[PDB]
Amino acid sequence: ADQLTEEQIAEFKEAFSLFDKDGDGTITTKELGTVMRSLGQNPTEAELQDMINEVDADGNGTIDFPEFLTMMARKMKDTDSEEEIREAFRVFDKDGNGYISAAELRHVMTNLGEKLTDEEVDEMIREADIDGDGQVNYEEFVQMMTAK
Amino acid sequence: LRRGQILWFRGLNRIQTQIK
Ligand SMILES: [Ca+2]
Ligand SMILES: [Ca+2]
Ligand SMILES: [Ca+2]
Ligand SMILES: [Ca+2]
Repeated sequence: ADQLTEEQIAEFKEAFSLFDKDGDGTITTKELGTVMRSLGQNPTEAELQDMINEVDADGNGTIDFPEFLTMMARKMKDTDSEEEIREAFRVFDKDGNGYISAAELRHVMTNLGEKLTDEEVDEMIREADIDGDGQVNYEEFVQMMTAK
Repeated sequence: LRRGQILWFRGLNRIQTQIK
C-alpha cells in the first residue's frame, strides 16, 4: 500500500549515504558508533547494537536505505500468525524482536532451569540456528519443533 | 553431542508440564 517515492526519499538516502561516512550504503555500529561517539558521544558500546538490532526489521546484515526508511517513517509492528507457541514465543523473545540470537536464551534458558554459560548459549544457538544466517528466526523455531 | 537440540526444546516443554 502506497509506493514511496524514490526521488525525495533518495535525498534522505543522500544523507544516509554520508551518514555512513564511508560510501558503503550500510549503517552499522562501526560507522554509526564513530559518529555516536564523536557526536552522539553517549550511546553505550552495546546501545548502538540495540539501536542497530532495533532497526533490523529485516535484519539481513546492517542498516539499509529501505529498513531505515520505514523505521524513520512509521513505527508499527503488528502480527497475525502466532496462534500456538505464542506464549513461549514471548517468553523467548525477551528483548522483543522475534528472533533469539542469544540474549533471551541466556536469561530465559538460565532461569528456565539450567545455566547456559555464554559458551553454551552462543554455540547452542549457533548449531540450533538451522538456517544459520546469523540469528534464530521463529520460522525455524517452529519448523524444527512444531513441523516434523 | 552438539548441545542444544532437544535441550532448550525440552526447556519450553518443562514449563508447560509445570507452568508454575
Ligand atoms: Ca558501511
Ligand atoms: Ca538490516
Ligand atoms: Ca528477541
Ligand atoms: Ca535463522
